[PDB]
Amino acid sequence: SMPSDSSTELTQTVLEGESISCFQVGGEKRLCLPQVLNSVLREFTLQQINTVCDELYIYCSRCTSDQLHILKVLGILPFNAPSCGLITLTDAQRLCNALLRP
Repeated sequence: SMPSDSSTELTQTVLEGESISCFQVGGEKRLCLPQVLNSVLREFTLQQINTVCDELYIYCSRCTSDQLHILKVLGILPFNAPSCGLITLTDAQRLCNALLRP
């Protein structure tokens, strides 16, 4: 099958030596934002993370209710989680570039 055939297949991809969970949405791998923020970019404040995102025009979006629930059953998010952001692989890599290697 093609990657675009489903947006509900949880896959994993490497980011800064970290294995981040992902869905394919609108033709791009999109990473579970909480994993990127609270693990890969934990050594930077949310104020600074958001400042960089505004600067580099990082387009963050929210998971569907289907995607939210899959992330819970497959053990990535706590079941109480009301929502989850997604970041494209390409935006995650260039966000990481800006913060970890200025």
